[PDB]
Amino acid sequence: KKVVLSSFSIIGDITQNIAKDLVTVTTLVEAGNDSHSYQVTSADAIKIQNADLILCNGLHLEETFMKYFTNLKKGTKIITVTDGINPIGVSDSEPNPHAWMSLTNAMIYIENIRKALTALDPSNAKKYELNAREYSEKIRNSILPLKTRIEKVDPEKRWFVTSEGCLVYLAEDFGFKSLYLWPINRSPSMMRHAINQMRSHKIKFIFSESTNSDQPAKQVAYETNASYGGVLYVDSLSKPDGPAPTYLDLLRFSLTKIVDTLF
Ligand SMILES: [Mn+2]
Repeated sequence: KKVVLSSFSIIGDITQNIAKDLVTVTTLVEAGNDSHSYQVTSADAIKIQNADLILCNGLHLEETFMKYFTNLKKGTKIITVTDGINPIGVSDSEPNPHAWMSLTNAMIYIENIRKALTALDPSNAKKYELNAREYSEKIRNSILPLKTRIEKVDPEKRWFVTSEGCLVYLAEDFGFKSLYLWPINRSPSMMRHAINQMRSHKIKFIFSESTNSDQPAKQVAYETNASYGGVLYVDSLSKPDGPAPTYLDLLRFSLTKIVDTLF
């Protein structure tokens, strides 16, 4: 039985829905850790040796631990599952890694993982084909109604404001503008800028996220006369009893919370 190692929980969950136990799906940065601050362990090196295929986000998400993907099993490839996604920069600059926060991009992650699994395990092509389409429609069925309601927002309430720049791909996909305090899980000028921008556009809400502090968002809410919108799930699946234990649940939770704020 082949073993497919995903770099973090969001990719591991997508892969599990495409492979459904045809392969063993493992995860390096488990739910609760972010990629942004992950220490590769000895036991992790075992997961890395056992991998027949390694699925990374790319867009520099794994930059600090790419050096551990070395001395690999012969024949083991590293596949970047964001292939085909036009990068959004962090400033000409380093890419923003959060491409999975997008309904369009969900379909591209699924397609790239379907393609990689099928090249790895061609005798199950028909099953990965079927599973990928079923899962793409599951995502569409849950998420498209959220998109539909949020597209009703008045064109000057079209702002997603967060702490980390975790929604830039969502903004691009749905036609909104972004504002945030720092691109990747911090600087005084970016905070000053967000405060100014919120005041000039009369922005009503700012969120924080499940792996970072709520204090800068609450502070900005105060200074701008906006409201703190609460916590979004964007960088990691929640624990099993939390609200975002799967990638579908994560998109559904965070987009629900955004749309519920904008109306
Ligand atoms: Mn992040």
